[PDB]
Amino acid sequence: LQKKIEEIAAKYKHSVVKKCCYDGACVNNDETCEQRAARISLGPRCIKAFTECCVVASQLRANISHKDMQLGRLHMKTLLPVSKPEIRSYFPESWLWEVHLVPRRKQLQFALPDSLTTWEIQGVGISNTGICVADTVKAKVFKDVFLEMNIPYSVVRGEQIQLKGTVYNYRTSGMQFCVKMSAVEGICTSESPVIKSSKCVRQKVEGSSSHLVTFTVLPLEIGLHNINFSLETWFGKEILVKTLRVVPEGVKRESYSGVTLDPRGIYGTISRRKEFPYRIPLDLVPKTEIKRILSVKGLLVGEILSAVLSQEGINILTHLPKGSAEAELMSVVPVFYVFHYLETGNHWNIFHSDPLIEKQKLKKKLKEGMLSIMSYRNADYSYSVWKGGSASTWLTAFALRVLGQVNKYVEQNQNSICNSLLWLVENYQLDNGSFKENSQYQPIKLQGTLPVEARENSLYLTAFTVIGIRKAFDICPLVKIDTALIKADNFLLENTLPAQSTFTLAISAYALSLGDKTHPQFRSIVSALKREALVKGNPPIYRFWKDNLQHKDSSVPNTGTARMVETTAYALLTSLNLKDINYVNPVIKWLSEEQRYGGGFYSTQDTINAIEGLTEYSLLVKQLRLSMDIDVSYKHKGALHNYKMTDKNFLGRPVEVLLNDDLIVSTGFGSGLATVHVTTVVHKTSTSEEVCSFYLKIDTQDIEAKRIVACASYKPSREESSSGSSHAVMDISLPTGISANEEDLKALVEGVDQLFTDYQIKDGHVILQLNSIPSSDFLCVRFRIFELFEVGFLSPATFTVYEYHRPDKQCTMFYSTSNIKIQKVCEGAACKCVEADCGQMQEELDLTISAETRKQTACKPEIAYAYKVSITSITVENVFVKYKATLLDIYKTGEAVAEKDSEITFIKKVTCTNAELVKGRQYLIMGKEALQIKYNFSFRYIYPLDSLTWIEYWPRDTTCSSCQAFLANLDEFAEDIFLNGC
Amino acid sequence: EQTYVISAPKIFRVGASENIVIQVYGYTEAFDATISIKSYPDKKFSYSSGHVHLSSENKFQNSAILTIQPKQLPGGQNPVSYVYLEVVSKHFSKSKRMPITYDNGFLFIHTDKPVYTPDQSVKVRVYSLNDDLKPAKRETVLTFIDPEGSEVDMVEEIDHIGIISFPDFKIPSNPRYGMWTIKAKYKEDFSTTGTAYFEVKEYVLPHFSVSIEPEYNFIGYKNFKNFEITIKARYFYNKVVTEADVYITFGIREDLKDDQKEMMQTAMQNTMLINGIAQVTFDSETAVKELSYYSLEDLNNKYLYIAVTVIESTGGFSEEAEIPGIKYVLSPYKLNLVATPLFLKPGIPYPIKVQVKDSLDQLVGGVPVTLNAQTIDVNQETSDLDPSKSVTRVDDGVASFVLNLPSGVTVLEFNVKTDAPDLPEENQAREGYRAIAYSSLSQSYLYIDWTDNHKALLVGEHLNIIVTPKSPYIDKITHYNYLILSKGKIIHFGTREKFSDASYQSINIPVTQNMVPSSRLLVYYIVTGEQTAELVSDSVWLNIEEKCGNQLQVHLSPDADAYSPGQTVSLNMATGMDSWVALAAVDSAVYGLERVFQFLEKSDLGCGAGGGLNNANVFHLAGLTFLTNANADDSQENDEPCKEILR
Amino acid sequence: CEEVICHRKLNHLGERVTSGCPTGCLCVIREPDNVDNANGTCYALMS
Amino acid sequence: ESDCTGSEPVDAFQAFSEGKEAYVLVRSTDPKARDCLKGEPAGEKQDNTLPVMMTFKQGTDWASTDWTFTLDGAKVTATLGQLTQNREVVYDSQSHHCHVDKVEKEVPDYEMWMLDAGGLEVEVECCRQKLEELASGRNQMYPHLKDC
Ligand SMILES: *[C@@H]1O[C@H](CO)[C@@H](O[C@@H]2O[C@H](CO)[C@@H](O)[C@H](O)[C@H]2NC(C)=O)[C@H](O)[C@H]1NC(C)=O
Repeated sequence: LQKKIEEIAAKYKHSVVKKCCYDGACVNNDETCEQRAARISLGPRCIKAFTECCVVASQLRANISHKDMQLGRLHMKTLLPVSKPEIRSYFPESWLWEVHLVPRRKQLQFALPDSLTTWEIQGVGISNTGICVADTVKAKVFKDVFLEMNIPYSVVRGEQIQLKGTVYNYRTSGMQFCVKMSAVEGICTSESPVIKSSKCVRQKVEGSSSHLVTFTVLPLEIGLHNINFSLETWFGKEILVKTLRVVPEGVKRESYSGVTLDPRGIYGTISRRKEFPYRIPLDLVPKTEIKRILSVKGLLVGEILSAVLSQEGINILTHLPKGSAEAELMSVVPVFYVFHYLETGNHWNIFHSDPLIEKQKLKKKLKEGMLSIMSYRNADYSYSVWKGGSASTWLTAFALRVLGQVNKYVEQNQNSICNSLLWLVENYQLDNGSFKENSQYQPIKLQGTLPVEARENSLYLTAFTVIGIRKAFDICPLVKIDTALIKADNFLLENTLPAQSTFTLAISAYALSLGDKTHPQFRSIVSALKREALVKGNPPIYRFWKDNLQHKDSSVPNTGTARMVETTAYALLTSLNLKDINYVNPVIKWLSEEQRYGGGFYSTQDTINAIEGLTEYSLLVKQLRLSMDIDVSYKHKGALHNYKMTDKNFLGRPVEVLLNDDLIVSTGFGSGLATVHVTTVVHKTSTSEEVCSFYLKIDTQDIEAKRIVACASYKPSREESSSGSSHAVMDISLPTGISANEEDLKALVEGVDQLFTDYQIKDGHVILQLNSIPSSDFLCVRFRIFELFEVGFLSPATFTVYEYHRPDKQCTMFYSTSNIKIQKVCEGAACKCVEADCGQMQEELDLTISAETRKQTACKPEIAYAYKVSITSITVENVFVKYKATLLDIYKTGEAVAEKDSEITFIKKVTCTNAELVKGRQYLIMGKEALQIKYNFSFRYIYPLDSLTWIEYWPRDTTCSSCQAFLANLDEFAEDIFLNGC
Repeated sequence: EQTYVISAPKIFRVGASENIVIQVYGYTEAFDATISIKSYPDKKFSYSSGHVHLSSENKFQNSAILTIQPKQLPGGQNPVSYVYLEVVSKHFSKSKRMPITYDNGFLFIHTDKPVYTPDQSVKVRVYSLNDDLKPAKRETVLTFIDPEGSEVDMVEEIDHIGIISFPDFKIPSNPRYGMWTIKAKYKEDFSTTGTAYFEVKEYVLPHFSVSIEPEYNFIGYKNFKNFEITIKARYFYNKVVTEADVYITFGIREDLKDDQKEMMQTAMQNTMLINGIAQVTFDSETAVKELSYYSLEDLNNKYLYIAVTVIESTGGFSEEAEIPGIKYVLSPYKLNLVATPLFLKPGIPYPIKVQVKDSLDQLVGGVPVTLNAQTIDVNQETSDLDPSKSVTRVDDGVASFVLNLPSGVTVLEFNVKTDAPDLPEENQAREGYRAIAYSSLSQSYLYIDWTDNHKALLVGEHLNIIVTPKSPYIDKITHYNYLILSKGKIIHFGTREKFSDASYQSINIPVTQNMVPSSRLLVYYIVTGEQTAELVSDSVWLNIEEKCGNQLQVHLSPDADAYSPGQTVSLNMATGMDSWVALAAVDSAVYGLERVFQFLEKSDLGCGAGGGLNNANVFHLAGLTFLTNANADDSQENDEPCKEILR
Repeated sequence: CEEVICHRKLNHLGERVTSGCPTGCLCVIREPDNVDNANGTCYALMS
Repeated sequence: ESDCTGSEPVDAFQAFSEGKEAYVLVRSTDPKARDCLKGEPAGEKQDNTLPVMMTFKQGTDWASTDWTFTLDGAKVTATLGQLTQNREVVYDSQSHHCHVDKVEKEVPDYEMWMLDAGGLEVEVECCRQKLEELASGRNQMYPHLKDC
């Protein structure tokens, strides 16, 4: 067995292809050797070494022992790999890093940092007598007995969470102690506060060890709730302040609304008022607030200015994951465009403090941001999309664009830029002038058959590379790459028309606009691009572009996408390079209103090109004086607030809109041009009415020697080939208390037979990225999972896959890692937390209910509605239960009205048993509030079943034995309620 | 017969205040002399010059400080390599070609930590001194080179106080992992460089902690058959790992700097981690019979690399640990000479002070040492001396010897060994040495030695040196002459009266702060008459206590063995004189470093413990060039400074 | 500005000096930035 | 440019995108044209009639009135309660992005409607040419330029 592996290792000890044999021999019980080698893109020798070592390793692993397997992994794991710099411990930041003038004697007092650390204080004196390294003095901050608690990132409302912790005792002698928990209102605990924070049960830790801590809680309210933990011992008392983040059920969905304020109509029609209506979505999670933030900034560029200058974060594309070098460049995009605005227009007086220090800070952040991509650069100065992956023509072009633009304000290394440009033009430019891609990275999915898709992608890549080379040409103005630019420009000129898509037409037009703008064929391309223009209004208030050609698709989109903003941005930049000022104003208005709170847009490319369009337009037109009285108020409610926007302050902080009324933003006569964006965040219970561009399936299995298997497959659009999607993302939300095996994920990306190109675990999410998801078959990620802490009433999680550059091509699906049913009953006590906030059905035919308590409960000012219904249908949707009922007799209506004998919907949390309703039976139901939805073309009302919702079974006949009297008093109350009007 | 001696550093240092000594003899009437550094070879330009007066009031000895200004030298294509040292007077005019260096000062790069993780910021400052160990106040350029060889950042800053604070270097979110280099340099005039390193490593969450404890830090002859290794492992919640699988692989390593190692697939022994602790024994002999080696005579100064993998049984998680190398040690002792020049003076007893250290370079006491020696005279007639034996002084670690050789001896090949009662003959320490006789055409020799060197010289005390000449022409020597050098600069010089009523006479030298941390003393007398004047010289190296000129001391009030988190504490800084102080507070765990006093005495152009094959070699080994009308026969191509020899 | 070989070198003060290309070309070094003594090729600059 | 002949013959239901989209009034010779007038389908197509919700703005107050359209080929008989209004779509763009209505009265007014979502600019310009031809020099109102 050793010699059978000694031969293998000895064969590939100094082999050119050595890694392929190594990760060929790795265990993969889900795919054959040929299926794994089918993904190898490093040549035939790597495929043959991989296949050999894979087959031999699979034959040797038959009927093995654990010691034999581990010894084999010892033989392979040492001789073939090299090494990797990594550290298992973290070191806190140093401090006291200061210089002092010491007149022979100087004392300075401070506070030691909060840490268990042996600090080492080192002094170095400098004087006219030389240098003196003082004796290093030690300062050990140490705690012998201390508690720590492990609080999860988030917890879904209703889940019963076990909070685990540990008390540490480093003293050699054991001791008594007790930890107690701080009871907050929203957090429901099984026990009850004594005097108000839990109880002290004295336990003992043994000397030089630890003791476990557990606290079961059940959050009833959404939001961040403070929880304290007290550790008490005969030697003191410690308080640990903590925070539990409670998240609603269902999926988060985010909609955006944009409005441009032009009070004097300088760039278009006058715009002084706008009304953002309050509309409740269809599948809204019950007892959850509709969140919406209001952001009113000063200029077209004000949102990006606020994003960079307000350092509370921040990424303008947080919904897209890191991993690709594109993300590292996008991190420096906003700082660059802000700096370009402030420097080119000389607007440093916006700062109330010293402008020179602010220009310093921005220059430093710009340099630091520009360094982020250096990891993805290879020795030959090419760039790779994935760290350690193959060099990409596309990404090298993009890096040349960002670097070439940044070089204006932070000078770049000319020799490096030269080597990158020459790597492009010397290797991956064909005779016809086009550029070809080296790697398998597919940034975009285009239409047409395989040949037509090839032509389209070739045109797109050539234009993209041309943009990159043009943006960085002045750094390294070589005659060779100018000749390359000429050949590529010729290819674009000859091959753009006839167009196959507005997207490639636009990017080709913008690439050619960076060169000779007098060529006739370029003018023809600009004409063809103008022919595809869409307008809102006549005379047009808006002008934008759809990425599909008109002769292929005549329908007009109702909401924007990334391709829409990117095509419109390319057309806008082409027009700006042509100085076509009459044509861009409605385009600028459309891109400005399509912008998002934070400054970004839908994906990365549309974001950078739209930011360049807005900024370049802002620098090209006259800067108007800014003076508005902006008042935001609710329609049928109080005035929210108002502020006077001037050039002094115009990046004001956002404001949360809490009330459920329609919002109204208005201004009087003003000077300037402000932007008003509203971001709405809701949580929905369903995803059925969303267009799915992927077939999804996900399951949990038991394995031999629990595991999640998540499969996706691409659904090609119209005229799209079966080649598969472009750069894709598989985001798997993990349920509460479920932890993923990171080794399984590493094994799927680190090898030459990689299935995925990058992975990460962020905030309870397993985020994988991919070059392409197939259309022909399913692709599955498989990774083991384990239970970190115990969770009861586990809320389902989500499985989302989408195209990185087309987040609109997506599909979201719910799943649960627990099979757990049934939900029959909660049995007595240890129960008040589950049944805390939901309704309890009255006792069946209970005659002790005294008709006046049935009226006083109905006439309660808290109780909004109260009437008698008949249930028609039961339905179970995800985490909730919906009851279709008929509204029979109305007894009270405080807020909106519903019609008699109309269909009324009820909703209760599925995790509520004592409110079990039987289909076909009548019930008297009284409660608070409702939801008014617009379904089809009419209204609909949905009523949640919570606490203080009085429900009672109501038979229609009178053969219920003694319930003849029951219905007697029931109809007594029912008769008395409407004849009085309390 | 009238003579003149011009003493200068072996090499001129651009921008340095170079002190030039002139000592003339035989002159009774006063006269002036001009010392000058001019351009080579035309002497059209005078880089600097000074006038010195020589009189009976002056004892016909004087000094002049010259400076080659950096701005006075061209830049770029055809830079200056040589200058002319020139002395002109009514009596004589002599010049010499002197090489120059553009290395001036010291640049110490100080980063807060040596290891960083992504998104951290590297705090970095530079301590900048000129050649005279004073705040350079020169603008400085910092360069950052990543593990892939790319220069990713450069920043220059002016220097006001000798401490240069630079902006923090932000490590990227996804950086290049590995060894980063920081390079400090002066923007103008000089070629001085500084260099520091810091690693950027990727953080990986560990499941548990694994510790390896070898029986000893070195492997001797007693543990060459069995070497105990204890492998412990515990969870980070302060509990011992109950059951796990321990796999241990062993390798042979050349040096710890190179990450190359030769594994041994024969000693892959596997054991069980039970209740936190496991133990194995490594039979070195049997395992190193693999990969050749075979014997313990080999493997000496090589290392034993140890690799351990621990696989916890409950959760199946695995964690690794490694010992980089345990040096195989053939002899528990290492020998080195102390304050014994390898040069013989015919007629003077030759002393040999051997020194014994352990594997930690610590002075081992009570160690017997045996000294053997062979002698070769002018007739090539070899003679084997009778062996001698001393015991290591336990007060200073010294084992002293004194040797009486015939006057005609020329070469002394002496060998020293340790004589431990419990060591085999192979495991003893052995060192060989060769000493050559000083050559003089007048059979004239000089030997200096200052009472004795234990303890080391403390600033403020006094150095009572003994000057013993052996020669004809003894009772016609008028005086003795001396030059004291420190840190590559002549700090003192002078002349003492020779007593006609003795063979030796004590010359007293007050040891001053200028002599920290080391100095060199050259003493010579002039033999005159017919033929040509002769300089008879000797030199010694003075190791002096490392004492700061402006001593810094930091203390923490209150003083306690341990502190509590968030505790308000006061730090007291005390200096001898008004001084700047750069402070740092670093988690010591980063170290698992720098010593300035040793890197500072690279500017000493002398080598060895003193002495020389002849007068010119004595001056050369002391870091001196000289101009003389006396005999100046030196070796060939002797223009660069000496290089300290290694063995 | 064609196949003229150029050189990256250190001068007597430690500064990086590049030489070998005639007027109108640029020296491109395909080595890492930390290679002191390197060889490169000249490329024609625009005008 | 191009030729503006589109959608022959003119069908009102086709000009209304078969009741799947909303249209906004952008030009009208009616001096009393409601500001920010937008018509959107308020129900399904039952028989020859079709519910149409009309939103508009009076001052700073938004209002909405329900109407019923009776479609007969190119003619549309709109009505609300007792008020009736006769219209005939006299032109419809090739992609049904905009159309030109003719309302009947003593002085027949002409209106231009277009998709609220936007339309192809060449087709919108064609509808504009048709409306300028029919209006023949009369003053046009632009209800969508009323700060909507
Ligand atoms: C959890 O502990 C924090 C820290 O002590 C409490 O915050 C303090 O509350 C007291 C009143 O109870 C105030 O007088 C202090 O000013 C608060 N300090 C801070 C820093 O906020 C907090 O009230 C505790 N929470 C619970 C639920 O007991």
